[PDB]
Amino acid sequence: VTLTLDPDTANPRLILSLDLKGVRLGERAQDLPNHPCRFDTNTRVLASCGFSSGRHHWEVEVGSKDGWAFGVARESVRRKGLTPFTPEEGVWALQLNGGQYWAVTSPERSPLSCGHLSRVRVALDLEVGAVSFYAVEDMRHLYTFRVNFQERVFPLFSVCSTGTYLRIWPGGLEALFQ
Amino acid sequence: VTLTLDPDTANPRLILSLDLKGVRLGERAQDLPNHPCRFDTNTRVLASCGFSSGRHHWEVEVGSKDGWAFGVARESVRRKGLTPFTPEEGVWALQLNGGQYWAVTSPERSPLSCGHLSRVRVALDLEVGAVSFYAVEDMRHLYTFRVNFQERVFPLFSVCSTGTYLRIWPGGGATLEALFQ
Repeated sequence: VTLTLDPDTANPRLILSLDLKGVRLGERAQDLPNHPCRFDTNTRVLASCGFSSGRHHWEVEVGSKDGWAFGVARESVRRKGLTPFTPEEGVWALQLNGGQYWAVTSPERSPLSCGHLSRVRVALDLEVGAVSFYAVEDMRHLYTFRVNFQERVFPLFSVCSTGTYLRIWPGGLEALFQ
Repeated sequence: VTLTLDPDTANPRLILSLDLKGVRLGERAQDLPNHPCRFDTNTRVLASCGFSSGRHHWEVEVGSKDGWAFGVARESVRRKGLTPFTPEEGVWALQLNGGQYWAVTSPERSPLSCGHLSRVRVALDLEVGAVSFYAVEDMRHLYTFRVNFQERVFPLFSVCSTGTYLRIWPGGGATLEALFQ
């Protein structure tokens, strides 16, 4: 079965698509049951399935404008209260913010060298300890985080502004410097 | 046919552009004639054209810094003395203040997680009773006030600090944006 988004993790301001494969930010909080896995402040949602071993691919269709971040998270990522969006919190992600694409390193983010992004392939390797991101149009390498994950790892999605979105699929300006 | 700011309504601290499309806050009050229509304390200005029926669109280019608010006002909005900037006083507006975008509801404003704004389309519908705001780059919906307007309604603009501006176009902070990521 393909990955879907887990409604029990979803921040109540998010709207998950009917097919549970897309996420955007709504204008009001839904009245959802309190759940210990639910992100109650940060605008995050996990996939239905997490991985403790092996190699795993999925793809992410990304909105053209600011507000999204996605990647993977350790299962122990904190759900309760306002939390930082940083590798220290067990989140390893790409982000579109300020009109720029970033790998969310810390304390400073790392700007990506890439064209406009539309579809990104995520390659999670729990045997080696890495998560890698590729732009599908030309298979350009965007970023690799090397991490000894040491627990179960979940696909992670976040949308903190309206006017953008993320959608999950099965696997399969640099010109300023001219 | 296209909207222009009305200098006789403008608070004397405001500076209007020559083409009457833009407004910012000056550093001194101009010596302008008293008129019952002039906002003498709040930093407001209306367009010269108001609407008692029909549907009407215009667009507003907005500065990136705090200090502006814009939308529509009922004609009877109070002009004299310090007045509240609230729907009860007949103003229905978006605002950039404290690094956040707001729909100016009352008693508490409504924070908008809309991302950065550059230009906003205002859709005034006096036939159904609504005023709606959209970000022009994708027309994402920002806010709608549903109001049984009972009088003539005017485009409204306010700028209460220097370093920002509003500008009318024809109908056709930064790192707090991702705080909740």
